[PDB]
Amino acid sequence: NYSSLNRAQLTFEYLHTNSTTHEFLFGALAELVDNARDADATRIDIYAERREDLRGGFMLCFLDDGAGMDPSDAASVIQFGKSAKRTPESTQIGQYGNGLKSGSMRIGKDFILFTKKEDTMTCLFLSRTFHEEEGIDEVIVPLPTWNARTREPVTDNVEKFAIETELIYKYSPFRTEEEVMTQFMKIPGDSGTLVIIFNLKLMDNGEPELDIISNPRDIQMAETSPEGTKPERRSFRAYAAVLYIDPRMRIFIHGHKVQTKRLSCCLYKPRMYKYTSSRFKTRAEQEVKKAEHVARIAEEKARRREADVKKRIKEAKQRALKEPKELNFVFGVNIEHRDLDGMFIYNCSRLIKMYEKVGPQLEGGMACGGVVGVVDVPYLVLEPTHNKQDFADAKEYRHLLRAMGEHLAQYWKDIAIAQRGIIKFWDEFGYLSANWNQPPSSELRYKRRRAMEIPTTIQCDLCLKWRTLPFQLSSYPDTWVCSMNPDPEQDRCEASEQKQKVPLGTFR
Amino acid sequence: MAFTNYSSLNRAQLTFEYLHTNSTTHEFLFGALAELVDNARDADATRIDIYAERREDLRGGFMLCFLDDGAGMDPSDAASVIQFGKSAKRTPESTQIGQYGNGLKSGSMRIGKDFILFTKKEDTMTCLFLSRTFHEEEGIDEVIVPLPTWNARTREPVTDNVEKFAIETELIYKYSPFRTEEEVMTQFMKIPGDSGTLVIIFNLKLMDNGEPELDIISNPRDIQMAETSPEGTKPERRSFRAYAAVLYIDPRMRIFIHGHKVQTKRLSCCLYKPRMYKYTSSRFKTRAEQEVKKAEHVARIAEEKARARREADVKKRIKEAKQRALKEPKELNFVFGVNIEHRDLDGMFIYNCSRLIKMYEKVGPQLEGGMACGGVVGVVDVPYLVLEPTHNKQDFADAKEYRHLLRAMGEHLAQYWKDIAIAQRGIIKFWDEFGYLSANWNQPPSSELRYKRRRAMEIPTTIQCDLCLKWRTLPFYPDTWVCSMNDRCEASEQKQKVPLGTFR
Ligand SMILES: Nc1ncnc2c1ncn2[C@@H]1O[C@H](COP(=O)(O)OP(=O)(O)NP(=O)(O)O)[C@@H](O)[C@H]1O
Ligand SMILES: Nc1ncnc2c1ncn2[C@@H]1O[C@H](COP(=O)(O)OP(=O)(O)NP(=O)(O)O)[C@@H](O)[C@H]1O
Ligand SMILES: [Mg+2]
Ligand SMILES: [Mg+2]
Ligand SMILES: [Zn+2]
Ligand SMILES: [Zn+2]
Repeated sequence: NYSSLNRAQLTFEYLHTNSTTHEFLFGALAELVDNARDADATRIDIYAERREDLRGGFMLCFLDDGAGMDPSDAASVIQFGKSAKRTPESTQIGQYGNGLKSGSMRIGKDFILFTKKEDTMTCLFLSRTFHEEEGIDEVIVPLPTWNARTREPVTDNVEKFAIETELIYKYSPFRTEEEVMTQFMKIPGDSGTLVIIFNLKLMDNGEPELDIISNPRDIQMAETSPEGTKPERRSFRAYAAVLYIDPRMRIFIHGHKVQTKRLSCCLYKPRMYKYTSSRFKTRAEQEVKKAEHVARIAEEKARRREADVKKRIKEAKQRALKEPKELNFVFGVNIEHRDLDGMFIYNCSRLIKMYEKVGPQLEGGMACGGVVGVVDVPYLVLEPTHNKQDFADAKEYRHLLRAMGEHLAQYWKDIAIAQRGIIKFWDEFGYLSANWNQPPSSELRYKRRRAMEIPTTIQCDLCLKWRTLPFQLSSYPDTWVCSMNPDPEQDRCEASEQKQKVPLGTFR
Repeated sequence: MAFTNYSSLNRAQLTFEYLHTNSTTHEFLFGALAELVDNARDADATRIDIYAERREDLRGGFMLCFLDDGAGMDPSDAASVIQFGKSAKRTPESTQIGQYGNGLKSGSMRIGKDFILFTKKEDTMTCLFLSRTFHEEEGIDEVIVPLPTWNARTREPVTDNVEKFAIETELIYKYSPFRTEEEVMTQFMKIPGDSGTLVIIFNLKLMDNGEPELDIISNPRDIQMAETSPEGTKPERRSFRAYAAVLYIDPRMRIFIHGHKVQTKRLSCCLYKPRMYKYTSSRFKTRAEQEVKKAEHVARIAEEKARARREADVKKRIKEAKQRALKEPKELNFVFGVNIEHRDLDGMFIYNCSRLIKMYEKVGPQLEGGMACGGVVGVVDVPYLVLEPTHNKQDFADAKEYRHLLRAMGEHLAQYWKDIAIAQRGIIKFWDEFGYLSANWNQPPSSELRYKRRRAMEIPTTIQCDLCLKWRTLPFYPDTWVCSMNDRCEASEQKQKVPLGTFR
């Protein structure tokens, strides 16, 4: 019985240390968005309340209507590392167990979660302010659990509950049970979570680190974005537009839906190369081996159903001797924006590396001058880093970049636009100037010419199904729905999903 | 703290799975090893031998060790090694490179599955076996860590709870690479003096094929990356020898990799005509004033609560030193100098508190395609006020001000390039006379005799001692060298005066 031996413990100072992993504040917000997606939410409203007695001047909130949490799972939010998302496929982007505790502490000094599922209402006040102003070097976290209907306390230790509520009212932005209950009433259904991040991080001058008073329908970097600055890295709107490859959720920033785009959909002539990534053909067999000797580890762990779960994964990995034997590289020229190009790397639909030049693009010149690329890497070929902006395997990451470079060269010599004349190709679609970053011309005819090539896609708002309209609106674009769809067949909401056919090219 | 008995409220806890999550921060294995090297430097050690054993029954085939003769640790301080976040290295002038409290626990788990510390200070012998293997083979989830504390003279147990001691020794003998007590004591004898650490990292990570991630059977005097040498790869990012050569800006310690001293170099002086530019970063005095506004203020906050007192006096001591930090920090020092021996190895070599954090960072005209500033190198020692390091200590966690500094360095690099007047009189002719006579910019220098001498005349040659660790400037053998070879060990320290160029 290892009951007396020393145990590794956390401390107050570790929270800032954990926060330092995020050198990209949009990256920090992406963790809280990922948690919402993993909760199966269909709305992640990011409205920013305005409380001027808190550092920064405003509060950043995060509503949702996923599954929420219950007492045990909520308590397991302060159980650093513990993540039950380790399971077959099941996108569930979180695997490590510190994305909330690393994103909420890079944004503001404190953070107060509100959640409610089934018949429970749970608050998870974690505030560094408490620790600073009362000397606690551990990480103490109140956790009251009111009941959904009667809104009466539900816990065993009444003095614990009283103390918990006392801190929650004397430190949090809300100073009484009435206000806290009002916050709970902002989750209308019987499932959701309202993560709030009060006192914020101040830039040196004094203004907050997130700007909401320049473009009110947007969250932009408080630093004056100096030229350059590929549009995702200066606006949370643009970043969240391509923060997923398979968007089945709606992101209303400041009560305004983000025009989600699926990159690969909106491109000039796409060509989907099914590379086995040669290595990954081996690490399809070693993935079969990995899932074999990790299902064997699962058998060793089980020696029940978890091994059976991983055995069917192993059989599914022996099906990945077919299915994840090849990653899918989707090359397509981007006529509307030419300099916004480079590999758009996705690990399980969680865009990790962006605008990365691989192959001839590294060498200066029009060679692959505009080609975009996308690949969805599962959680077997590569894994992410702690910040989930880099991959923690340099060798095989560079292997994939080299592979993508060769296939990008093949795509370039397949489209043959250089043979027909790269200058003519880029001139006929509008770019008629010197600088390579010069934005397009408008001149009606050119807008139309660009428009014919790219097809139109628009997500619904009752079934969250994409469609293939010849026109466009929405549902900061204006509303539209499936019933209003001008189309003979794709008219109803019960109609089957449609996917674009992807023409294919072959390597070698 | 209790006050109203905060004893029932839930507390954030760690778990077994978090160790891998923490390990993931390091995407650079040399970066992982740098944490264990930094701990030794903070311990005032004058030797950080990285000899690798040959235990072949462990995964990987060998064990990676780290001996040193710094200050070691004691029972309490060693126990505070598993107190994630706790770090008493945040002190005025901060000669310690650690502030977070996470280098060992994040580097030892990127290298190998487990890690066993041995240490001995004053009259103590403390082992800190922390092995993921134990957790895996017994289902333990909260990270349990044995910690025996033998006495360093009698070699007898010194602890209260004998059952705890027996259990601790049992796991230490049943899981660690060495069984019994005699072997453990032999490991303790490897630390000869009365201060040191012998951090050991057994079972390793096994790159996919089966060979370990670290290569030690290609160049036995080097720990190379177990992977090919692609044509474009800066030497620091392939060889720990080259990485450790320029890991510090103020090397006052000897790094014997595989029982072989690393010829430590200071990039600040091994260059063609150097120029130190005294930029105030415009911001920096404003920033420096700003933290001096805060640092003094936040010093009152900790002092105000202690004003119950050791902290308050130290915060006051910090505050006067931070009042003096209204005088000392006003200008960083940008040291530009061309690198004739290797020109493709160029770019800003950023240092934060004498640790290297960013490597070969092209800024300014170098970002523009062309020979403009084609070879110029740069260095700056950023204090712990202007910028801070990231989780992995390879990026700075302030993008706005990091890019501000890079822009500033770009302008000053342009100024230096126009000041050396090398492009003014035939940059082709400059690189011609100093050896480069081929097509590619990356093509290595000429090797004919006269050109080697020509390169040699410009750059002076420095050499560290081996008794006082005092650098010398032998005017105008290589593995062992002392002061009386030039002119003596008691002689005053010598520093190269740096020519100064002014901005604007
Ligand atoms: N909006 C939410 N709805 C439901 N459960 C949630 C929500 N946010 C967080 N959780 C739970 O809290 C846990 C902790 O979240 P987080 O700190 O993001 O770690 P993770 O998501 O488990 N893994 P990672 O994202 O890799 O750190 C999650 O795994 C969920 O179990
Ligand atoms: N070789 C050593 N000699 C003496 N003390 C050591 C040594 N290695 C580690 N320690 C102690 O263990 C603590 C934890 O080390 P580490 O996990 O590296 O965090 P840190 O060194 O405190 N700060 P950081 O360098 O930012 O990680 C140190 O701060 C020292 O107190
Ligand atoms: Mg998560
Ligand atoms: Mg450290
Ligand atoms: Zn619909
Ligand atoms: Zn000497």
